[PDB]
Amino acid sequence: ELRVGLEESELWLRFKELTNEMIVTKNGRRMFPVLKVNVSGLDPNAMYSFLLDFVAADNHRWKYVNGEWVPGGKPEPQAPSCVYIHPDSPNFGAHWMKAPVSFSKVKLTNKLNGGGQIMLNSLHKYEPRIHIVRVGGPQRMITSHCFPETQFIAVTAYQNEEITALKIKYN
Ligand SMILES: C1CC(Cc2nc(C3CC3)no2)CCN1
Repeated sequence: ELRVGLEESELWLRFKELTNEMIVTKNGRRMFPVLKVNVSGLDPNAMYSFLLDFVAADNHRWKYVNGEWVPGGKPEPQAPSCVYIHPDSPNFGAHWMKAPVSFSKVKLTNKLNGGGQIMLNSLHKYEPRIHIVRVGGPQRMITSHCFPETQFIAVTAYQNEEITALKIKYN
């Protein structure tokens, strides 16, 4: 059976207990922590691409009100995010299983951009999700996995100073 695991869940859970925030810029900002995934149960000889997207966890705008994140009352439908292709893609199962798959180069933006960068809505809450796409073979297949531990709110600047502190302490 194909098994997908979060590397450094310990650390992600410290960010999650505070409500995690990720900066978005016009040019795009890399994530900290970086999403790293442990994968086993691939066919070492089969071909795969690793895709990353961000699900809008709810339909609301969030605001940091008197030291606490609170959702607005005017939900809007959220269009799905674009997909980031892991730059090692396409690659053999053996490649993907030999070390954690690290999405260190994805950049989060707030502006429709040349590409590479993934556009998010500021002050929305996101749940990172990967797709493992078996390619080249006759039987195309997709396995998807969400990472609740890695939920964050997209922000143009950190609201919760405890997040600011954690980000520096562990970088
Ligand atoms: C150029 C190359 C890239 C190749 C590609 N992979 C996929 C699916 C299997 C993951 N679709 O296209 C397309 C975007 N930029």
